[PDB]
Amino acid sequence: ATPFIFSEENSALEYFGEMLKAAGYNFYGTERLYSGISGLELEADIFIGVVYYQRLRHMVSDK
Amino acid sequence: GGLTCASAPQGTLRILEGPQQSLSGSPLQPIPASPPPQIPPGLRPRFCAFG
Repeated sequence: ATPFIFSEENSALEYFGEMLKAAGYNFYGTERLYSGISGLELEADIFIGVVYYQRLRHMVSDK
Repeated sequence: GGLTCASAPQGTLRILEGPQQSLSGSPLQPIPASPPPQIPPGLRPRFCAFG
């Protein structure tokens, strides 16, 4: 994810959507979910992925 | 027998030592530009549906 490595001509979304479509998923990164409460396939297909979360040092236990 | 002022100098020479410029080649980088991130060949799907 180095800055300034992907231009307007070579886009990042194009690159990673091709990567995804090469794995059987869809270009735009949306997979369609079901509702865990009603059990029905939601009408909109959701955008899901893997992101890196940090946990901050500020906790309600200290404030 | 003493020292007296003589005629004013007619000119001055100032010497300095200087080397010269080479040709402009402008060789910017060993491996140049920002080389683009790219597709691994073939890849293949690493996942299948159930059924």
